[PDB]
Amino acid sequence: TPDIKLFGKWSTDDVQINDISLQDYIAVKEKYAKYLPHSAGRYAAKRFRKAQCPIVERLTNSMMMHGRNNGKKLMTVRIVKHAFEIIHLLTGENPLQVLVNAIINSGPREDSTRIRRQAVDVSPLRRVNQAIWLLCTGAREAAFRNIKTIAECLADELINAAKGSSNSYAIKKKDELERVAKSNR
Amino acid sequence: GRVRTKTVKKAARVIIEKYYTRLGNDFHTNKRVCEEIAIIPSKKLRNKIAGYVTHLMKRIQRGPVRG
Amino acid sequence: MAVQISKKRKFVADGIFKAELNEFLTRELAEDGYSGVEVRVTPTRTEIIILATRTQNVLGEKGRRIRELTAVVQKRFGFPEGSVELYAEKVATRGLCAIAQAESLRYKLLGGLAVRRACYGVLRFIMESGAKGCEVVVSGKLRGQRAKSMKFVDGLMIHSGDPVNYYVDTAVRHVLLRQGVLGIKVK
Amino acid sequence: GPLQSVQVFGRKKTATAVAHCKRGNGLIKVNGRPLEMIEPRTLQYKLLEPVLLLGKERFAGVDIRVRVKGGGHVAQIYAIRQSISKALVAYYQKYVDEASKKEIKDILIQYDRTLLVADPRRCESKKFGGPGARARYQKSYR
Amino acid sequence: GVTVKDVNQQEFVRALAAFLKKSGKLKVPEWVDTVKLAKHKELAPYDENWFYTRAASTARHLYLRGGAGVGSMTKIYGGRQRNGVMPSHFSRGSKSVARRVLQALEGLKMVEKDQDWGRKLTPQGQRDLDRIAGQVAAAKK
Amino acid sequence: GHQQLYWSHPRKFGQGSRSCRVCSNRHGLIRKYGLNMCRQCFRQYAKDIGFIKLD
Amino acid sequence: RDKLNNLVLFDKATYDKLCKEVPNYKLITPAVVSERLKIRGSLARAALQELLSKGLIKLVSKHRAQVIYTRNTKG
Amino acid sequence: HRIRITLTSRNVKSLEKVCADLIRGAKEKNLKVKGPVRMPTKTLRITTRKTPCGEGSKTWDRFQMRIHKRLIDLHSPSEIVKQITSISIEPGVEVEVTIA
RNA sequence: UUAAUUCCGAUAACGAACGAGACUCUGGCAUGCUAACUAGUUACGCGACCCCGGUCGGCGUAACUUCUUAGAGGGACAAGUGGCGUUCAGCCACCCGAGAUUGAGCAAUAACAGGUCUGUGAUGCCCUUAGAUGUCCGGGGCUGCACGCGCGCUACACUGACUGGCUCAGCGUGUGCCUACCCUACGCCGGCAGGCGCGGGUAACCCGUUGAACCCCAUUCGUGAUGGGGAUCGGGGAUUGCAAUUAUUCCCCAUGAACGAGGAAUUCCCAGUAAGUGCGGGUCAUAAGCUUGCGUUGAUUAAGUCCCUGCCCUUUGUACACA
Ligand SMILES: [Zn+2]
Repeated sequence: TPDIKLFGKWSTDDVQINDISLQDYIAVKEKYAKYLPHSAGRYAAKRFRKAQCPIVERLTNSMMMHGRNNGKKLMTVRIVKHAFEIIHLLTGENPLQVLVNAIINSGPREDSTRIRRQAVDVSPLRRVNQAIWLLCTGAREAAFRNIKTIAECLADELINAAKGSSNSYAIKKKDELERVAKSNR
Repeated sequence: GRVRTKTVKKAARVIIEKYYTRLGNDFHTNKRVCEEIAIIPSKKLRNKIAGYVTHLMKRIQRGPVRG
Repeated sequence: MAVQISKKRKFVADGIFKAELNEFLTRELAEDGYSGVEVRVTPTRTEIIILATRTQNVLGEKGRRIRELTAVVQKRFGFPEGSVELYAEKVATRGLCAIAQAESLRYKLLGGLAVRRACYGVLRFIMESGAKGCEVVVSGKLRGQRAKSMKFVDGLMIHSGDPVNYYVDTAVRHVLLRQGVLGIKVK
Repeated sequence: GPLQSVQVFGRKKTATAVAHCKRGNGLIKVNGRPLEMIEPRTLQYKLLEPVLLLGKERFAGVDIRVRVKGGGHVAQIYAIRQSISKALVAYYQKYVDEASKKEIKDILIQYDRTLLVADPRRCESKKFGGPGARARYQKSYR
Repeated sequence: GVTVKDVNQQEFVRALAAFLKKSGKLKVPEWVDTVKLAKHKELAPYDENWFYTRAASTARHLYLRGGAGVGSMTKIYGGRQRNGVMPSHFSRGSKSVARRVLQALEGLKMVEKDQDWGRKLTPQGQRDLDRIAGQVAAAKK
Repeated sequence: GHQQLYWSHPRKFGQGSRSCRVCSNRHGLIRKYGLNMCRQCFRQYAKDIGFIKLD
Repeated sequence: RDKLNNLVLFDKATYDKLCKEVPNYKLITPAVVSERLKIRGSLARAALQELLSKGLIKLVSKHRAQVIYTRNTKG
Repeated sequence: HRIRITLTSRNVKSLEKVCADLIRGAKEKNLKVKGPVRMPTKTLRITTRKTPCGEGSKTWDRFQMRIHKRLIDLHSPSEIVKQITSISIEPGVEVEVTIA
């Protein structure tokens, strides 16, 4: 039916975004309501074309790195599909709301750089991209020489990011970079 | 960098100064007029000349042209 | 062909045949005013036309050298008797022809003539005939040990582009003295 | 009634497909098989995206025969997805009235362009002096 | 009715292998236990009755695309020829095991030899393929 | 005599069998389409055969 | 340095724990089950097939590599 | 009666002019003729070196070569077809007459 | 202002060309034209099967160019709207539209004490000139090894290791000129290697309708220098050429190390891009860790600048002078 669209088993509704800053860049609502996040490409033409790509497709594409994982999109979509099942059985609430809260919590605002060190703020799109890269890097670093799988590690990182007790890799690096930027200012 | 060239600029002003009567603001009108009066070897050069002729017609409709 | 060889190799063999047929007549008829040959293939008759400047020099004595060249084509490549025929035609507008002026200048500079005056005379002759532009590059040594690349360029001359390959006419000649070998690039 | 034959090709890449429309009962087939044994099962809903938006009423009279050649697998999926969509648009365009065709087209315009219009994305040729098209070899110094 | 193209081919080969195990007259030798499938493969197959799976696959391939010899059978049995430190290539399958599969299926009364090579499937065997397709449809329904 | 040692090594393979027909060098020989011609003279008389650099 | 003594077969206390606590926990995933019970992956999968033959687990999404099972339902 | 004349050429417009002249001659001589069946062309890429010695940067040539194929199907006696093929020959187009 | 001495403009300058622009080949689409029994499509009828209808790359012949192939042309131009800028050259966002940047070739003047005599019966000088620096046969060497680097290939695993099932490409190539050397189809012998006679093709016919790799699905394993790695080594069995050991090449079994994600330093590139992973051509009696094209899946970041390494002009003292 065209009235409701179930992403696997999850509708578009029951998604509340608190931050008005990240809601303008995240464009998964009201336009990109899909069943599967698979696509061909061309989301990097304009300067701000990259924000029009949905965050589920970004989470799909950002996993495949380091040579051997290239060409495993059909692998990682099924991995994220199992990861929703791992998140929902332990949390109970909406995994989309958990992921939105994780993106709200894991935002590194200020960061120093060598130009003395100039501690300045970054873009909200840069915060979203940094959060996605840090969570994918933490999942890839955790799932190495271990029986625990990609979906289980990604689910544990998203649950720790939603909890916010300095356990997740993205939350830990966000607090560390804000500590360094608070120090050298 | 879509700059109209000197081979377009030497031709288009002479074409408008000669056949100023048989012109129009529309692109498809004077695109076929330039095919009649001039001998242009290629379609890309023909379209560049016709676009610069329409731009000169817009300059005429706005005001006086110095050149 | 009776054994019916492949058409992919047939055009390669025909290109080698045309290359050898051009190169042998270029090496042989060079002292008698050679420009080129033209061939239109007909069944059982190989009609070749040597488009030559001096038609009197290529015959020798009532077409004796032509009858020798027919025997050359018959013996070397292999053809039946009467399968090939030659026709001589005079080269028109030889002033703009770059190879015809080059073969005229080469023997004069080999025997003896002024260096600058011959080049200016040929340039004045082709500009009177109606050549658009000319380029004469003479390399090699000139009355010494160190080489010296000469240049005589005037008029309109385009270099790049796609239709320039049939616009201009390029000639490369190599004169062989007893001391050294020099090269002339006529354009 | 008469044989309403509509043959529309779908081309996005090397994988091509030809959709043939007909009147009668509703049975969509791709060389004589439905869309239920597709490997992988992850992209089961991707070919049902034009099915679920229109509904079961629109596919009652429409039955489509698809022949497929070339390409890969997911390229064949996008090829048949574009081909049956353009054949369905041509079927509602040519025979029945234009108002229902516009009502169906207003759904397909808002959702995706890939259903209607293909993009010129092909493989660029490999250049000499590198492992790929853009990348070069490592320069040897000293 | 149903057809074998409407039947999913993942469970169809297992159901036909179960039917050939119910038959059990398809000339199984004793060197199947010690043989390796091809030179690009590394070790022996895991399951012990791996002749009947190849027989079921040969039956459905001769049903769908008839007129095939040794090369069309060695083309489907292929993989990465991992030689070692050298870069890998593609290697064809073995010839004799596919020839013994063809001899066993020719000894069984389900095929018939065709001119210019090949083993086409007889109208008696087409009825059996339709009945086992109905059996798989009744099993899944 | 020397004619016994002349025809002793067979010339039935590789560059011992075939060579260039212009420079007679064992370098840059194309066996494809029956050329048997070195690459320098091929680039020289490449236009007279029919090859041309378009793209 | 470090070597985790993973068990090969069942024991009495591990069998009593698998009979008692496994229907009480919510998520049953084989890596976490092997990590808690200190057992090999083959025995961890075989215990899941034993629970599937017994009939006290619920199948959510089965696969060759990564299985997902739960306990008995509440509502 | 079934004649399959194959026309091979490197040039495009000369081959088109020859086959169009044959079709327009068949219309004047009032015989049954099919249209020009356009067979696909063939390509030959040659990659060689520029420098005779092995010094400097590695160059790579791109020599291209093309060849085409057309055919004209006929249903006519051979005495009419020989009179057509005797007239207006050129060294560009090569004719292969086959009667089967 | 742009990739551009590409244009407005200032005017002791006006008027031209070279390079670029411009021009050629290829791609994105034109259900409007012509054509196809060595490309097909839709149906008619026959045969097989299931229970009035469906299936068939099983067969014979009626319409057609909707797929393929390719002669001819078109459109795409900043044309339309809104902003910046002398309101000039022009620039940016947006609607509609197969595309609001496909790639390559040709590439001005001037020069190197840059390379090539070891490509050349292109060539000057010197030497050799018979016991020859020429020509021919049997071997050796070109591979060699305390050491330092250059170009490449595969692993250090759980994202993985093993076994089957399932499902797709386009470049190509090929019956002889001396000359033997070509693609292989099919039924068999054998675990593989390899062998026996046999039909098709001078090619949109034959290989072939290229069931290629990754992929997805279903079994076995579980943190162990490990089932990953096959570096190292032994025995046997075959093809190639007259002739292989220092292993030409292929097949079977056994041997199971270094390697726990890498220090200083450094190379390439910015959308079907890197990357994973294959297949043709050349080298080919035997011949891919080389090179070039053809395919499949498919990301992160960026729409700025001279801080760092180069190159190109400028003002000017002129220890920079056939420079
Ligand atoms: Zn040479």
